[PDB]
Formats: sequence, structure tokens, C-alpha cells
Amino acid sequence: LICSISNEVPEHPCVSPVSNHVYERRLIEKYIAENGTDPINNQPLSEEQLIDIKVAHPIRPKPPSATSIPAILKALQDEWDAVMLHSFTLRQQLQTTRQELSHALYQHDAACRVIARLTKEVTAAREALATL
Amino acid sequence: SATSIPAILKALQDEWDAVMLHSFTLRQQLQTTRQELSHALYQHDAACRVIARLTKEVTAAREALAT
Amino acid sequence: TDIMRNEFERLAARQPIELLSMKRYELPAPSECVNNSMAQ
Amino acid sequence: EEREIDDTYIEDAADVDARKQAIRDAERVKEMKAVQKDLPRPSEVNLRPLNVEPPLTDLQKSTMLHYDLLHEPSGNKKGKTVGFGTNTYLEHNPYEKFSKEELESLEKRLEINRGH
Repeated sequence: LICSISNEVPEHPCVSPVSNHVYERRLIEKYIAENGTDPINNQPLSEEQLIDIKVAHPIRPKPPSATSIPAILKALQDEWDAVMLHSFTLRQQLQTTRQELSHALYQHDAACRVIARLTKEVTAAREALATL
Repeated sequence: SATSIPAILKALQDEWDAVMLHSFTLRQQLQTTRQELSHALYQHDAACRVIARLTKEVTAAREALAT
Repeated sequence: TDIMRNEFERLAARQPIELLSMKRYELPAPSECVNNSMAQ
Repeated sequence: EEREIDDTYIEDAADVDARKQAIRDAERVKEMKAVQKDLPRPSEVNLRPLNVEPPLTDLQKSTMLHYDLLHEPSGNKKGKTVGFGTNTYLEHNPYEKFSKEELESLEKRLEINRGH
């Protein structure tokens, strides 16, 4: 759609066969006549090496759409590759919650033995003192 | 396998149908493990308030035993 | 000059029958469905 | 002769008071993320420590009546330091129990999806 040298919409696109990029024929021709090189990569290129854009041959194409079978298959990659990252958000957050639950239930199991002894000791002090 | 191709259509349907539920079941379990974790944190902090009153009843007892 | 792909493709075109897809997600029913719900 | 210093100090003092209230509001509420149920508290009892945390949950949340608002920071710090003293081998017993816990409910997930 654009020419990489000028930045205009090229009215005669010709693609080079050393640095794959669509140049405008009239612009690239002058670049070759200046010095036999490709403007981007600075690799050697002649005018015969450059090739105009063409209809493929005899197989008829249709424009790139959502229906087209290959475009639909690359779509289903996007679906699954995104959903695979959705699983990491829940696998990583699960490893924090279960790690905080493990330390929480351990602090609960370490503390409730001290609640059981104070309920013993404060009632034993009331059982001892009241009898005297 | 040699497997019929019209059947391979329904396999890919079932496998996406399965992965959609294998992703769903793994997320509601994460929400309820965090939810049941939050119920433990309330009991953890509620218990250490109940120990403060039990320590007072022990402190009141140690004063009466001395007298 | 292709693998298994060509056998089922030529059979599908000759027979004039497309392989059936997952006709499930659209219909469903209120009141196994705990999974089907979590899928949705 | 102070000028815009008392206003800066009053903003600094008002900033300090907001830092004390937000932190001491609640540990669970301030960190990260229930319906009122007196019948669930009545059904769970039908044991005393479970009833204490139930009334504690109903108080903080405020068919739901509020009342409890008198039960402070220094007594909790000494309570936390004392329980820490009472609590390699302890790290492995917590990792094994976490794997065991990792190893009715279906209706809640379906309704969670109906919301989604």
C-alpha cells in the first residue's frame, strides 16, 4: 500500500528480490541508476532483478476474510493461546491462596491448643480459688 | 488413525467442549478456596480477641489467689 | 499426493455430505449441567 | 511567625489520622476480598469458639441487626506475640497437609456462570 522510500501510495509497485519490500518502480529505478543496490539492506540489485506485482497465474483468489479456511484456523490459535494464559492467571493465584491458607491453618492449629489450655487454666484458677 | 474425517470434526467439537469446562471448573474452585480462606482469617482474628478476655480471667484469678 | 487428508476429503465430496459439528452449545436446558454452566 | 506552616502541619496531622484509621479498620477488608445469617449461626451451634467468630462477622458487616461495637491495638499485639512463641519439620508438615486439602457445590458454579 505504501512505498518505503518516499512514503506515497505507489502507482507502479515492483518488489525486489534481495530485500523483500514493495517499492514504486519510478522511485526504485532511479535508486538503481544512482548505484546498483537495494535501498534498505544495501545489497546488490539490478533493474532486471526487480519484478512487478502480478496476478498469480490461473488459480483465482478471493480477498482475505473471516470465512476463508486458513484465516479461520489461525483464528482458533488466537482463541486457545489466549485461553492458555487465562489458566496461568488462575494457576499462579491459586499457588498464593493455598500458600496463605497453609500458613493460616497452621497458625490456627498452633493457636487453638493455647485457647484450650487457657480455658483449662482460667477455669482451674476459678475451681482452685472458689474452693478455698 | 485411519479414522473417518466427519468424525474428526465432532472430536474437535468435543475437545473444545471439554477444555471449556476444564477451564471453568478450575476457576470456581479458585474462588471458593479463596472464599473459605477468608472465613479462616475472621476466625483467626476473632480467636485472638477471645484470648484477651481469657487472659484477664486468669489475671483476675492470680490476684485473688495471692490475697 | 497427500496423506489420510485426501481419503476423507474425496469421500466427503463424492458422498456429498459434510461432517457434523457440535450442535450442543446453542440449545441446552435448565434443571453434568454444573460443568455445562461453567463452560458457558 | 508561621505562615502556611500551620496549614501544612494540619494537612500532615489530618494525613496521619487517615493512615491510622484505614490500617486499623480491618485486616481482611484492607487486604483483599457474605449474606447475613442468624439461622446459619443458630444451625451451626446446634462449639463456643465457632459462635464467637459468627457474632464477630455480623458486627463488622454492619434480616440483620447490628450492636457489637466495643471490643485495643496494644492488647492484640501482645496476643499475637504470645501465640507466635507457642507455635524444617514444621515446613514439611504444612506442605503435606496442603497437598491433602488440594486432593450442592455444582449448583453454585452454574449460578456463578449465569451471572457471567
